[PDB]
Amino acid sequence: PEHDERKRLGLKTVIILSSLYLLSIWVKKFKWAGIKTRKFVFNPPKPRK
Amino acid sequence: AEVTQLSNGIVVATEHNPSAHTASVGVVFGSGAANENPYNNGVSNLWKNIFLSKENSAVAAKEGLALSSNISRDFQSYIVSSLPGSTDKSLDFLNQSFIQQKANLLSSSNFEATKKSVLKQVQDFEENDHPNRVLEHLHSTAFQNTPLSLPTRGTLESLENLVVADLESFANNHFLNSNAVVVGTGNIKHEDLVNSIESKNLSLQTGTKPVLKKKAAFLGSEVRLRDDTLPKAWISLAVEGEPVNSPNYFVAKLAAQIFGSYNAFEPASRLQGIKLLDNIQEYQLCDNFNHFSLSYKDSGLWGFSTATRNVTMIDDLIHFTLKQWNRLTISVTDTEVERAKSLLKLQLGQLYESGNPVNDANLLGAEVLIKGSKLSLGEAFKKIDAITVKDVKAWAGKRLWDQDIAIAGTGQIEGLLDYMRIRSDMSMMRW
Ligand SMILES: CCCCCCCCCCCCCCC(=O)O[C@H](COC(=O)CCCCCCCCCCCC)COP(=O)(O)O
Repeated sequence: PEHDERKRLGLKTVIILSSLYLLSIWVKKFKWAGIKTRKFVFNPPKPRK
Repeated sequence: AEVTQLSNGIVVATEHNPSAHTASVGVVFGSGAANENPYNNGVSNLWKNIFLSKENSAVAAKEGLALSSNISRDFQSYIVSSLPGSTDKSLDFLNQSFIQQKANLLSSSNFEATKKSVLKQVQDFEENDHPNRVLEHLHSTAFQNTPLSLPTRGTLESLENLVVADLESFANNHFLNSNAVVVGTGNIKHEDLVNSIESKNLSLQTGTKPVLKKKAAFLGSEVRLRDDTLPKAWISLAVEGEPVNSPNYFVAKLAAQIFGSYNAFEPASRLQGIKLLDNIQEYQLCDNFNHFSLSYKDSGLWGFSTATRNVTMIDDLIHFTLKQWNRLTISVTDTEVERAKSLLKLQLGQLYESGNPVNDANLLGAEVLIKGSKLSLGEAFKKIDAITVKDVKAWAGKRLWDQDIAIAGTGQIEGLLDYMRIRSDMSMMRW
């Protein structure tokens, strides 16, 4: 007997949670931009330490 | 203590002071290390040296004349110092072998002995002078791919690929008549210098130097040079600042005096009226710090520089300092503005009213090249007294509240966190 009520609250939950899942992918890639573009150079030290 | 400019085609500035015992005469050019490309870098550092080379300075010591020079960004200088009844011999030394017959200084044996002395100054600088080679990397990472980032000494491989053909190529384009100011400070009248210059027809030829393709631009970045065999950690950090002839010039200098400088081993330094010193001294987070406000004709840099030996609590020293910067926007008090007014007038007075006429010749030559005339100490004191609390909060919310930073460090900097954990500290999130 809950069948028509169930599919109407399933509409509100899926729309909300899909727009929260898409925004978390954008937010993660902005805060992770400095680590993916970090660089590294090696010059060997002069050897009598 | 009044300044006098008089252009007969050549700008001649002079501040007389008849209570001095010496007198300086030199020429200051308006092209510095920010007028070079990355292949002739540090070529002005080889023009200072060969002016101070041993065969050139032996000739000056036979008449009682001392030589001095200085290479920076936006200007260079070549000063000749003497006794106040002997300034006509000072012009004749600048005229010969620097202006007119400047060919015998650029020999093959005098150049080769000089270059291998400049090659060992920059090599000892790169291994020993840690608070000054970190501040150089702060200019190198904040203005990258832009004129304002080349080091004033040059680098070790840009100095090795430098031949004698490169120096006259630099002098032909930059030591011109309109890019030049002739200064004289100390015990010397303004009119005896002007007549003695135009007693001959001292001049130069062309003018209209090259016109500086790329402008200056700030970029948020960081550079890390970790060295685990050094016993300390050195760190600098800054934001964009106020340039020369900016309307917030004295307002940015007053803000750095609010936080000032510190030395942990001086007892009177630990008693200053700085609110940051309550958190520092509880666990002894550093050895020293100092706040600065650099300014050029393009932009500026506002920040601080530290050196610590507590290598496991580095992230608390950065956290507590950047939290106090937030208070300039939201909750700065009126007794902190009045304390920094008195200390700024004392710091400006000891730089512009010292006893060295060589020091006052680099200061006078820069302000006449970039503005045409000098600003008095009475007019600068009148401007500092008229700053309010509202002007500091209007400057701070524009320049430091939620803005990008530039970081540089060396030593045991493993405890220094990455960029976004430091970048988020530029807004308190309590306003
Ligand atoms: C502590 C319990 C955690 C539950 C985990 C959720 C697992 C997903 C299954 C969905 C069941 C939840 C029922 C929601 C519902 O019926 O609301 C429905 C529709 O409302 C919604 O869409 C709510 C979206 C649910 C997303 C929750 C956001 C996560 C933020 C933290 C939440 C935990 C503190 C009720 O609608 P109405 O009360 O306005 O009439």
